[PDB]
Amino acid sequence: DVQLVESGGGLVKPGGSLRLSCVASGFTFSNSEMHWVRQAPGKGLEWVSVISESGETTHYADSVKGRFTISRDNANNLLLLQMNSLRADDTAVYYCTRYNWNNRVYALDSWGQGVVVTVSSASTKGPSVFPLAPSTAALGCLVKDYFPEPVTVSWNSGALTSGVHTFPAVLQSSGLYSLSSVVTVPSSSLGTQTYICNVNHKPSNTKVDKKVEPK
Amino acid sequence: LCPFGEVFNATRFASVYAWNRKRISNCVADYSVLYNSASFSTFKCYGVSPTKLNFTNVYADSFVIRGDEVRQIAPGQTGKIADYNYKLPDDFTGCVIAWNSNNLDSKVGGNYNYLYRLFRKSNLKPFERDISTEIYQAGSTPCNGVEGFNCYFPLQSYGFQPTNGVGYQPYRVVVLSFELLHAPA
Amino acid sequence: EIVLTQSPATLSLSPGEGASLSCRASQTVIGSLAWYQQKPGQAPRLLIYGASSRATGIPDRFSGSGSGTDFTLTISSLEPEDFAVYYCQQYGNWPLTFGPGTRLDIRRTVAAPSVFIFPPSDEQLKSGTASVVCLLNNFYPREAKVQWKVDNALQSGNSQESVTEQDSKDSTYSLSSTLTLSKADYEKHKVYACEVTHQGLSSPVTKSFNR
Ligand SMILES: *[C@@H]1O[C@H](CO)[C@@H](O[C@@H]2O[C@H](CO)[C@@H](O)[C@H](O)[C@H]2NC(C)=O)[C@H](O)[C@H]1NC(C)=O
Repeated sequence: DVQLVESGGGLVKPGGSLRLSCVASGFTFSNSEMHWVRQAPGKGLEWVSVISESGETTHYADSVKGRFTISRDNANNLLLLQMNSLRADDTAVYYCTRYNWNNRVYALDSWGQGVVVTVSSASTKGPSVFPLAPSTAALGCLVKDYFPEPVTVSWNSGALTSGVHTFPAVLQSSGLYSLSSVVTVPSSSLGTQTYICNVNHKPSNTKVDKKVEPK
Repeated sequence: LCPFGEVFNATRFASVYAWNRKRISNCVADYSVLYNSASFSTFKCYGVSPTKLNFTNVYADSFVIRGDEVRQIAPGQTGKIADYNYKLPDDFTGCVIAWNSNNLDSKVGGNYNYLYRLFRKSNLKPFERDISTEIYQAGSTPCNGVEGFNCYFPLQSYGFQPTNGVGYQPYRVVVLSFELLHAPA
Repeated sequence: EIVLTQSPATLSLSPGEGASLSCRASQTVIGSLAWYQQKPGQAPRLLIYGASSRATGIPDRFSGSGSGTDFTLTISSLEPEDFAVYYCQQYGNWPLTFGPGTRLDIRRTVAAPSVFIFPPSDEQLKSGTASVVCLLNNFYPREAKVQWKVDNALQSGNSQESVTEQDSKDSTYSLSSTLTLSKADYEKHKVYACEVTHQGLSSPVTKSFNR
């Protein structure tokens, strides 16, 4: 079975370097032209680089040429992308993919699972959880000023999911992430039913259970 | 001003076995501008840097190969192009420039106009140009003038299709050599 | 550089209908034109190559056609799993380029949003910053307009918006808009208002509070 497994992503400060790797299995790697393709958060696909089957021909997109280097080790079924002088623009999920022309499939045939690359000067910081109190009512939790992704949110330890909306995080000007999770509930249950939001931020070992009640 | 435009920006390029050579005399040349054209996949200089040249004769050889053979245009290199089509000297002082030309030298159904020499009796000497079309004798039987058992035509077509991979796409190559003699400039 | 444009940007259809998606190149595509489908959190999946060749295992309700500078992808009868993002892509010209993508969502009856406004918590104010949150709950279609008004003055530049994915059950969307301002600026004003314009509202709806 054809499989491409990627590794090597992580956090890097601006100007830093980072080496991504892709391991191939279930096909003749040495007979496969390979590409790196990236996708910034909330954006489309953008081609990064290509290397031929033998490794003797490579091509790059303009924005990464001279900063990135694609390479391969056909003996070890290995494809590599060395990224230097990284900037915020380079923040993206990076995919490894084969262009299967030798099998008359003239397109990006097989894809890896993708690996996250974040370029930021921010440091690890746990989120602060603030209550969006109610006054059918709506209540919620504001999970603010954390780094890096991700944060998980649940209500009543997973017992409450109906009417829950956990919004995608946004990247604020400060370089820290923020997020909101809300739930609509019957107004009658505001005084009797208890509503607790559980916020987990593993990168900082943060676990917060905040009870949301009318002010 | 040097006629570098009619070398690099020529509408058609020679086959590698019949590679072109333009001589360069007189002229004022800006090699940093040539570097800064910024449309080159390969710009490798041996024996001099592009920011140092700014001679008597300058030779600009131009041709087309496939991508994976661009590495063969280099001193001390080996392979079909280096051995039978275009050979660089070990003491080469100059530059090798290559850019992908899949948009120009490729067409749907295949472009078979670009040829290379597949067979030869011996390796090419540096800067040698062999345009012979004699049937190669690969066996004891004298070929006379036909092909067959151990009798082959010496030239083969590249077959450039647009959907080829990078290593099998057309690349246009210009090689600059800087020959100084006991002569003016 | 072959710039690929995809039209329309969004397509709202019911399951069982047909979808037609357009890709236009800024110059002739001499190589291969391909169509990919992408779901949230997954890698793109190859549907069509060579503008008309269907990839192995792809259901035959997917087809492609076209040439030169114009290509179309057709999904004959839409399945629930087909609501995703679709990209065209060209090979042969460098750089390799993708379209910006066409988003396919489920169409349903118009649903005006429920609007809620949330003042900053006193706990957050103790830290020196104030966040005001406006929630637009369970609306369709996704297009909606949110305007902040502080003491009857329209605000711009200090607001961030977030949108959920289309709901699996009722096919609605939810939106949040967060107005962030320093505690100093927050205590300088009294009336904080969120004004919502949406196809399901005959007149804009305002939710407000006094500090
Ligand atoms: C091939 O043609 C291009 C297009 O004119 C040349 O690029 C120009 O280069 C000069 C410097 O030599 C600049 O002043 C122009 O602004 C460039 N124009 C463009 C559109 O890029 C290129 O130099 C030519 N090739 C060679 C070897 O000279």
